[PDB]
Amino acid sequence: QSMPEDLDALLDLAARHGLDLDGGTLRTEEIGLDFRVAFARAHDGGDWVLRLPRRPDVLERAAVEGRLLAMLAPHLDVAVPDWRISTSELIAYPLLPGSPGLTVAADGEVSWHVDMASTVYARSLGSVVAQLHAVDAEAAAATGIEVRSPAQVRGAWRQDLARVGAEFEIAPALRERWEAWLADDGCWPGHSVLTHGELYPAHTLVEDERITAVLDWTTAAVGDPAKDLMFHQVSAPSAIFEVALQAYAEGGGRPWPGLARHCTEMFSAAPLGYGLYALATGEAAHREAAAAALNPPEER
Ligand SMILES: CC[C@H]1OC(=O)[C@H](C)[C@@H](O[C@H]2C[C@@](C)(OC)[C@@H](O)[C@H](C)O2)[C@H](C)[C@@H](O[C@@H]2O[C@H](C)C[C@H](N(C)C)[C@H]2O)[C@](C)(O)C[C@@H](C)CN(C)[C@H](C)[C@@H](O)[C@]1(C)O
Ligand SMILES: CC[C@H]1OC(=O)[C@H](C)[C@@H](O[C@H]2C[C@@](C)(OC)[C@@H](O)[C@H](C)O2)[C@H](C)[C@@H](O[C@@H]2O[C@H](C)C[C@H](N(C)C)[C@H]2O)[C@](C)(O)C[C@@H](C)CN(C)[C@H](C)[C@@H](O)[C@]1(C)O
Ligand SMILES: [Cl-]
Ligand SMILES: [Cl-]
Ligand SMILES: [Cl-]
Ligand SMILES: [Cl-]
Repeated sequence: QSMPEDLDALLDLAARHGLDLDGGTLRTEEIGLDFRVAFARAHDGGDWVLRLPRRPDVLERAAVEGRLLAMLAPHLDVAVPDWRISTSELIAYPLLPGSPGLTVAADGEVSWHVDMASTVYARSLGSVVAQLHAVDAEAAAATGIEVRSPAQVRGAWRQDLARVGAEFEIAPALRERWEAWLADDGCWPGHSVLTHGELYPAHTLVEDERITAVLDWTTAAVGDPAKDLMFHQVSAPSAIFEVALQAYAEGGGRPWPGLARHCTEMFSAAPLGYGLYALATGEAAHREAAAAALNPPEER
């Protein structure tokens, strides 16, 4: 990244919260829509991450995330951020060790740092997800995250299809696929767990193809266990997903026979998530992108 021109203001901000940084090491990532992010070494040599809230309206999501991280860290063997400073103007935590399993460059180039056909990653993922899914769901709920029963998990997808269908044209081929998914009792979970919600390699750190930390916990919710296995299911060979499922069950996870089927159908319903986002933002650019995903053009 880059050396910021407001170095002195950033050092003052950390200093007034008790964090003394070596300004020679300070770099910033400016691309986030909700936070400005800085990395620096402290005077005692430790590496730090700084998150600067851009607007007061991001503080609610940060407060929930902070409560989740505090209660979750004792229950996972892998690392999560340890917020030693959490205020309106600064969130700061030690840099977690390891390298991201997937990085995206400034021009949009995606680079993978672990292969989805790896048995090592498959077993590491299944182990971490079983530990996460074992976390006490009532203590999870007290943090403020959303909570959905198995009944509410299925009903939310049914409602979501209806709401998106009322505001967007949906190609019949996609609508019929998703209706058949929602009608297949074999796909759907019979129990709810604490989930991450976006567990793909960009939100992990890896060492020797094993997960050593999991990041970006804003999507966490009690609900469908498959959400945390679906990205592996759609990207890994089927025998490698089965290695992940075996490690998941070995850790106390309780998969069901149609779980892999469910994962692929669910991933295909991503255009409904785009539609929901557009309706939430109201921004014309998001509505246009969701509309193109919900009603793709014909082949030529
Ligand atoms: C290459 C030269 C630079 O040195 C560095 O950059 C290294 C990271 C490291 O310096 C190198 C190089 C060397 C040869 O010392 C110069 C070596 O003996 C020390 C141990 O690490 C220094 C000692 C860091 O401090 C050490 O950061 C480590 C990550 C952890 C370590 N400790 C806590 C375990 C800690 O002491 C420190 C945090 O910068 C100390 C800080 C108080 C003073 N710095 C601002 C000075 C001025 C540095 O700019 C430097 C000396 O000019
Ligand atoms: C698993 C790998 C893929 O990762 C995914 O599919 C995510 C789960 C997906 O997200 C999925 C799942 C879901 C539920 O988003 C959470 C759905 O709404 C969207 C449409 O697709 C991402 C996060 C979407 O980015 C999200 O777009 C949403 C509309 C809003 C959301 N944020 C702003 C709130 C934003 O992060 C996005 C539109 O794909 C980002 C886009 C710019 C870049 N993609 C094209 C990359 C290359 C992806 O294909 C991927 C990295 O290869
Ligand atoms: Cl951000
Ligand atoms: Cl939230
Ligand atoms: Cl191993
Ligand atoms: Cl869910």
